[PDB]
Amino acid sequence: DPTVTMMQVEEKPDVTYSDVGGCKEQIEKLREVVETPLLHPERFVNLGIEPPKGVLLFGPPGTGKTLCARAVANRTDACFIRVIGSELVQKYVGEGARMVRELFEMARTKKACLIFFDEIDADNEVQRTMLELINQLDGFDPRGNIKVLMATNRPDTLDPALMRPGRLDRKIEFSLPDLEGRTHIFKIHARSMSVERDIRFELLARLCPNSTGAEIRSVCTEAGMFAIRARRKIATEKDFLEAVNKVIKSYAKFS
Amino acid sequence: KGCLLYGPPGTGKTLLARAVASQLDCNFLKVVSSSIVDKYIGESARLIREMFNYARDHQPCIIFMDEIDAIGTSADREIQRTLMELLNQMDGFDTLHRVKMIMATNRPDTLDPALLRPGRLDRKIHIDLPNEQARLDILKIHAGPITKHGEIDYEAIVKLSDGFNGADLRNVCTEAGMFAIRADHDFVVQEDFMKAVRKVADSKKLESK
Amino acid sequence: LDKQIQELVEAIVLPMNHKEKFENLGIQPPKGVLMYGPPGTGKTLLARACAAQTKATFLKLAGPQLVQMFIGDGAKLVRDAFALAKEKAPSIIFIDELDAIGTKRFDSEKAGDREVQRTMLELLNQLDGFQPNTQVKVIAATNRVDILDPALLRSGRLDRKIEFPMPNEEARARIMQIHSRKMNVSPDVNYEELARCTDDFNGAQCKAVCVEAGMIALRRGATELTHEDYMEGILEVQ
Repeated sequence: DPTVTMMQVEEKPDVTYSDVGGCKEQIEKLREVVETPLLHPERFVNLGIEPPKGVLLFGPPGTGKTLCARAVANRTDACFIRVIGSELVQKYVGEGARMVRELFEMARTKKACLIFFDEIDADNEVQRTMLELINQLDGFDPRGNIKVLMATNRPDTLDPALMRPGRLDRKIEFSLPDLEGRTHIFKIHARSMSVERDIRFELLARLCPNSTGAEIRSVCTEAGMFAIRARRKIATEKDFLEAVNKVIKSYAKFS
Repeated sequence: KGCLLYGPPGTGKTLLARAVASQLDCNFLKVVSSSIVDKYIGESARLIREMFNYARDHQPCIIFMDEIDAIGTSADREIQRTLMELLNQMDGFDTLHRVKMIMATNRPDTLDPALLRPGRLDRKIHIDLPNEQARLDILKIHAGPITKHGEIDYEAIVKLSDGFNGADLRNVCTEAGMFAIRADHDFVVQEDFMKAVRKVADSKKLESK
Repeated sequence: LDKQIQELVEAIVLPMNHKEKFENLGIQPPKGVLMYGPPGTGKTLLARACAAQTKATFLKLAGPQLVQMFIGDGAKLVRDAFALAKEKAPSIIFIDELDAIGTKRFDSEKAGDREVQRTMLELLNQLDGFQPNTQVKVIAATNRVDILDPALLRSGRLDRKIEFPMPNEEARARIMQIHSRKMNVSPDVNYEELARCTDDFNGAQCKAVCVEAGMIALRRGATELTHEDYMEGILEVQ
């Protein structure tokens, strides 16, 4: 069993829905396709032709690796199978077909398990993987109703100009940073090491305007590295405030 | 080694190459006008010596060039190159008794004046009348297996469908048979026959671009 | 599935079953059919939806399938389709977007569409040059009549050029009653306003309109699709 097989199975429920903020319309448009079709299968079959297939998530990174985490946490306790994009473009090409067929075979073993491809943004060696990848995802052999969603940073548009008008639709954006949306990501970062609740979350959220999810992730990451660096017991902004304004301003200069 | 059969009025000489080829061909070697794209730097010489070298190695070789009007700045320099290779193909010590080709076009203004020079297109005959007697002959000797009504006139169907070919008239009569087989009857009224001549022949006249 | 079954089913059954009439009358059946016209009909998803209704063998063949990064593979896929189709059991092949590759430029220095005309006109070479075409035929269709290939005038080639105009209320009602002939249709859909608002919308985009109508029908409370939900989906996608 290769490492991709043992790591491909997703466990340890990550970030949950509590980060609902800012781009609420599109996160609902992509939530009602991963949650509702599997939770309510009878009124979607009796409702008409077929339930929604999926959406597309391109554009700016913003709060990436948090919305797919939300889709993993909000699962119905039947964990699905996700695929990273780094496994597609690797040395010794040709095994991509055996991989994309063995994960569909594992989906058959897991009663039509959902398949997700993360970071698709990673020349016949690529043409066989994208043309055969369309011949497998858009093909009715494994299943045509499990899951189709490409959450990534770059679309890498090779043939979407004519392969977009079909089973895939709902061209939308990923997310966008707002002033009042970051307090929810801080509220889910409260689930980390015990932080003194006397420090208001809005006080820390209003001093970093136009901060994407990755920038505040670097706030609660570099603040943790410089917090364990300070050799203290509890985390208080009066100590790593230089790490906060330094990590939002020194990174806000170029990003 | 080469002949030119162009008609200033009308088009459809490729269907004439399909008439001679559908009458007696016996040698299958086709070259299409879409093989001289030359999107690369340009090396048509080795393609001419290679393909025509295979024409030297292969006894069955009868070519039919069609749709040369759209392929006729450096747009003409490649035509002078491939044409100088033609002169290299029927002006050197080549087996002229084994090669045979026919060029076709669609318009009388794009007749490639460079190709109009002798040595390249030796035999050139302008077709102002599409051989009404050979058309009537083709209808008489191609109207055997098709069963129609007793009252039939050949000169009327010849006169109503002209300008393209006599084998195209054969396609009009066999088209009327293709509608009579849709009307599940051997002999029928000539009204539907005139609908196939007028609608099908005039549809050819409309979409004959 | 409904407004085109005689030309399809007859045109695929007659060259194998009506051979007795072919020998008794000496008449060959038509081979090529062209489902052209302005968009809005959905020839791709509806023609493919009818290929499964033919109950015969089917083989997929799209645009980016024949076009490969290397050269010489076009003839390999043509003779391969003649191996499975011409050699194996009779299959159905439906290609689309033939007008985009039928461009005939005057400057012959940079055009890939003319190499697609080398593979395509090589198929026409293997259809006009090969008289025994009684076996598996070739079916093509175009979404526009801007650049039509003049060399498609033959019985083996695309002869039965069936014109399909803009999907008017009658035509949109036909293809939309084919697309909605089995699902739960409430007895209140006049199809007038929603069939009028379907402008510049292909059958795939109209199927997406049907999906968007199939989206809010859970929060509307009614388990059956209503009249205003179609135009709600139209004004929802555009």
